[PDB]
Amino acid sequence: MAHSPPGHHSVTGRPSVNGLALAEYVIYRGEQAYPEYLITYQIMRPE
Amino acid sequence: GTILIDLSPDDKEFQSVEEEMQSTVREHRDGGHAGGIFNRYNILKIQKVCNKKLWERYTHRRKEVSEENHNHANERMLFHGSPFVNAIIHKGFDERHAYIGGMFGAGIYFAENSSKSNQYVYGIGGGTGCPVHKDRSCYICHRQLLFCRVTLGKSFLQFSA
Ligand SMILES: O=c1cc(-c2cccc(O)c2)oc2ccccc12
Ligand SMILES: [Zn+2]
Repeated sequence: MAHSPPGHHSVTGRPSVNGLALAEYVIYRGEQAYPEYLITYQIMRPE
Repeated sequence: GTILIDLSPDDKEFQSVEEEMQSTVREHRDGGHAGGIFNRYNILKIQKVCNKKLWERYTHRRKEVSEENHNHANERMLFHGSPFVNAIIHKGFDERHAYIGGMFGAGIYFAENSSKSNQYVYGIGGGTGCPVHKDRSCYICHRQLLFCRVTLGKSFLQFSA
């Protein structure tokens, strides 16, 4: 993996085009995330 | 080290995780190519992931970040989707779950939109779709996402399209 920008712990990808998109985030250390829920699902065919 | 606990549909915790999953669906700019065409999910199961070693590894790092950032970890709950989720829940996030060609460099990526992580469940760009029908929009096959606790600390703000 790469490193964080110096003086920072993650990168925030702030959408500047798609007005409905929420943010995406990047960490450069596996220890900065815990996998808390496993969700099993099907996408549903719209009516 | 890992155990999975099923939540009842009657449990408020089931309900609030289902609501964050359902309410953060959006349309995507690929028209469904990567992740399929849908407005909502049929949630079949929600399991809580319990592993002591992986939890302590997380909280150790969270305190470090917090002390480098005026006691603020800047913690969020975010989605992650991949073909490696059954490995992540057992051994935790590392180098192998990075997105080497990701736009912010080779690190591990998370989304506020559940439907964004859904695009990565069968691989980058949705891969070749479900293993059984080879369909990126399969409505029959069971899919899995992670809903994760993530420490951001002082986040470098990248504006982007
Ligand atoms: O959930 C995600 C998984 C992945 C992903 C990408 C490559 C390899 C991988 O194992 C997961 O990428 C994302 C990018 C933006 C937002 C969320 C994700
Ligand atoms: Zn299928």
